[PDB]
Amino acid sequence: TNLCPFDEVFNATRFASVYAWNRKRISNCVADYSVLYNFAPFFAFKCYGVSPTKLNDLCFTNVYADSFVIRGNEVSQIAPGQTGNIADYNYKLPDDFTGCVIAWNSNKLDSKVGGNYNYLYRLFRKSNLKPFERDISTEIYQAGNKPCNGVAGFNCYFPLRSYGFRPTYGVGHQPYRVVVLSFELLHAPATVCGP
Amino acid sequence: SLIEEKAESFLNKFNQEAEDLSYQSSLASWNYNTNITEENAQKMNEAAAKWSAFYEEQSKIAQNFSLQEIQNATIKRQLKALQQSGSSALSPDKNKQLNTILNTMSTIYSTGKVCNSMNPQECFLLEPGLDEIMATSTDYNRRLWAWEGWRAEVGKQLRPLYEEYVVLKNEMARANNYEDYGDYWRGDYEAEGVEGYNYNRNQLIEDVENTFKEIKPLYEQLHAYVRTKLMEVYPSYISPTGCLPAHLLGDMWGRFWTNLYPLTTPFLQKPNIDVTDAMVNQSWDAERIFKEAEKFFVSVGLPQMTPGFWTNSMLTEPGDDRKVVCHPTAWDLGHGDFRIKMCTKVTMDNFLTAHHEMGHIQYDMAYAKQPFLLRNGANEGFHEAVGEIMSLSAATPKHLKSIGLLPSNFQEDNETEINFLLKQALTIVGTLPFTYMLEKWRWMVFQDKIPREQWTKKWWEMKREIVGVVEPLPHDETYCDPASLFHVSNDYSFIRYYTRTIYQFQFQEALCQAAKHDGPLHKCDISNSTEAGQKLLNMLSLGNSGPWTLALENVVGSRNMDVKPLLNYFQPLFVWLKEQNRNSTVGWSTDWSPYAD
Ligand SMILES: *[C@@H]1O[C@H](CO)[C@@H](O)[C@H](O)[C@H]1NC(C)=O
Ligand SMILES: [Zn+2]
Repeated sequence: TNLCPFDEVFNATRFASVYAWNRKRISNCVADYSVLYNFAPFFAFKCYGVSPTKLNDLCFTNVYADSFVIRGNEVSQIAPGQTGNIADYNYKLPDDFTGCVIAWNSNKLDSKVGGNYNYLYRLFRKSNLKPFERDISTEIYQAGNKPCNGVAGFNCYFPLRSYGFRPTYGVGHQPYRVVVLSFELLHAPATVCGP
Repeated sequence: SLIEEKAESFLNKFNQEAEDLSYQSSLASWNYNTNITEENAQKMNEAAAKWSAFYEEQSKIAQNFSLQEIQNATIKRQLKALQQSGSSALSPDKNKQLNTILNTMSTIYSTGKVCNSMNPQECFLLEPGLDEIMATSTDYNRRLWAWEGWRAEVGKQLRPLYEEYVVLKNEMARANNYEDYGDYWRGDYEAEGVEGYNYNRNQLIEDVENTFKEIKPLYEQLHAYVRTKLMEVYPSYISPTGCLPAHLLGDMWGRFWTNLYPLTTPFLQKPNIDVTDAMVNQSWDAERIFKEAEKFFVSVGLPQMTPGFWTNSMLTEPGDDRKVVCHPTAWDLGHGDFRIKMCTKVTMDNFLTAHHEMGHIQYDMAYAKQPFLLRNGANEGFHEAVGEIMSLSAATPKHLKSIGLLPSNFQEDNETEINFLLKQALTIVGTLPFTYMLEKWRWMVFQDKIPREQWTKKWWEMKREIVGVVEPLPHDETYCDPASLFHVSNDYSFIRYYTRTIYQFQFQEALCQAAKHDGPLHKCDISNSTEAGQKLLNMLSLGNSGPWTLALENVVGSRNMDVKPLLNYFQPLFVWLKEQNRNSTVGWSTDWSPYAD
C-alpha cells in the first residue's frame, strides 16, 4: 500500500499566514481517516457535501489541503457564504463547496511572552476576493482622490497588519490552526481511494 | 459617501493600534502593581508615554473630518469622542504653569503636617494619628484643636494656589468651546441621539434640586436622633434648638456619619449579625469565598469566570519577600483578560468586597463586544451601582441561612432590622447633602458668580443653611476650607456619588419586583431568578454605544432618575424615628453660634 501523507499538514512545525495560505495537492495514494483523529480537542470539525460519519467508499481524483493560522473568533468565518474581514479579503470559499474544515487550538506553540509578530493579515482591499484566490501584493492602499504616490500618510495606509499573540490573552484571541480538505473529481481515472 | 469610507478606514486603523497599545500599557501597570521596583515604575512610565503620544497624535489628525458631513449613528459618536481632547489647546507656557501648580497643590496636600502646642516633637501626620483621633475619641478639646490646626495649615497654604488654578481651568474650558469648566464637567451626562431620549447639560442641576426636596423630610429626622444622643456625651455645648458642631460629627470633614454608631446605637441588648465565627469554625479558605460568589452570580444566569481568572489574578497576600500596595481592585486589561487584586482575609467585609469586585468584572465582561472607543459605562455611577446592588443582595440574612453559616432555626427580630437600617442611613443619608453642597459650591465658584472676596463666608452660610453644621471658631477670609478635601485639591468630580446613590435603589427595586418578592424591601434577594439576570444583562452589554436614558428605560422603565425607592427602603426607619422623636423638636435655626456669647 501507499498511504497518503497526512503528516506534513497536521504535524508541521510552522504554519503560513492567512493572506498566503499553504496549498498541497495529493492523488494516487491511500487515504485513511484514522490518522486524521490524531488530536483530542478538535474545537471545530465541520463537513459539507460529504457524510461526517465514516465514509471511505467514495473515491476522488484530487484532494487539496489548505492550511493557515487564524484567531478564535474568525473560525466561524471559514464557511461557505459568510461575510467578514478574513472571508472577504484573505480567504474565500464557494457556495458549491464539498469538503471539511478542521480547527484546533495552538496556544502552547504559537504564543510568546514578548509577542509573535510573524503572523499577518490583510486589512484593506479594493474589491472582494474570488473563491480560491490569493493575493500577496503589498502596494500602498489609496482611499482618497489625491494620488498617494508611493508614500504613507493621510488617507494612505499599509494593508498588512500583525496579530501579536500572547499567552495570557483570552480563548477568543488565542491562536488557532485551520486545515481545509477539498475533494475534486475531474474527468480522469480515479486515484484517491480507501485502504 | 466619499467621506464615510475614509472615516471607517481611519477608525479601523485607530482601533487596531489602540488595542495593542492599551494592552501593553495595562500589562506594564499591573506588572508594577504586583511587585514594586524602580524597574517596574520605569517600564510603566515608558508604557504610558507612548500611549499618551499616540492618543494626542490621533486626536490631532482626526479633526480633518467634519462632523456634519458624516452620518452613521455609530461613526459620529466615535469621532466625537476621539476629537474631545482639547486639553492641549492652550499656549505651552500656561500648560506648564497649570501642571506646576497642580503638582504643587497635590504635593503640599500629601506632605501636610500639624504639630502640638504643648510639645513640637510629635507633629502628627494625617494617616498616622489624625484619622484615628477624629474617629474614636471623646474629648472635646482635642478634636477642636486638631480640626483648627488642620484647617489653618491647609487653607493658609492652598488659598492663593486655588485662586489661580480656577482662572487657568476656566481658560482651558473656554478654549474648547465651553461656557465654563462646570459645563465641562457636566458634559459627561449629556445624551444626544434618537428622538425622545435627548438630555441637555443644564437640566442636570434642576433635576438634582428636585431630588433633594424629597430627601430633606427624612434627613432632618436623623439630625434629631443624633443630636439628642450627642447631648449625652457633651452636655454643655450642643443646644437642643441649634445645629451641630463641625468636629463632633465623627470625621475630619464630616462626610460620613458611620463612626457615630457606638454612641447612637438604639438597642444594646443584642449585637449585630457577624458570621465570622461561623467561617472560623467551619474552616473556610480565601478561594471558598470567591467560589461562593461565583456560584451566586451563576445562580441568576450570568456567565462564569474565565479559565485565566484563577491562574493569573492574585487573591491572597503573597506572605513572603514581595511588596504589594493593598487595595481591592478589578482590572480589565483588554484582549479578553480579567483580574481581581485583593488582600483577602476571613471576614465578612472581604466577602462583600469580593462580591463588589466580581460585579465589576461581570460588567466589564458584558460590555466587551463593543468597539474600543465605546467600551465604557453609560455614565459614572453605573459600575458602583452594580457593585452596591450585588453586595446588598448578597448580605441578606436569608442568603446566609441558605449558605449554612447561620442556623436553620432562626428567629429574626425587628430590632436588628432597625439597627441595620440605622447603619445604612448613617452611611448614605449622612453623606448625600454634603456631596450636593460641595458640588453646588464648586459650580457657583467656577461660573464667575461668587466674588473673589466672599468665598468662605458663603461656604459656611450654605453649610449652616442646607446641612446644618455651624463653625466652632470664626474663620477670616484668608482661610480656604474647601481645599481640605482630596477631590477638591486633586481635581476630581464629586456628583458621581450622588448619581450612583440614586441609581442603585432604583436598580434594586426593579430587580426585586422582577424576582417575585413581597414584604419589606431590605430582605430581598435576586438569587434564583433568571428573569432578573436577563433584565440586567440586557443593559450591561450596551456599554457607551447609546444614550444612558435608553439603558435606564431598559432596566427600570423611566427616562429620568427618581428618589422614591430610597424612601420606600427606609420607611420603617422613618416610622421609628417619628415614633421616638415626639418630645424633641425637628429642624435647626441658623442664629446659634458656639463661639459667640
Ligand atoms: C508529530 O507529533 C507528535 C507531537 O507530540 C510527535 O510525534 C512529534 O513531535 C511530531 N513530529 C514528528 C513525529 O515528526
Ligand atoms: Zn467598585
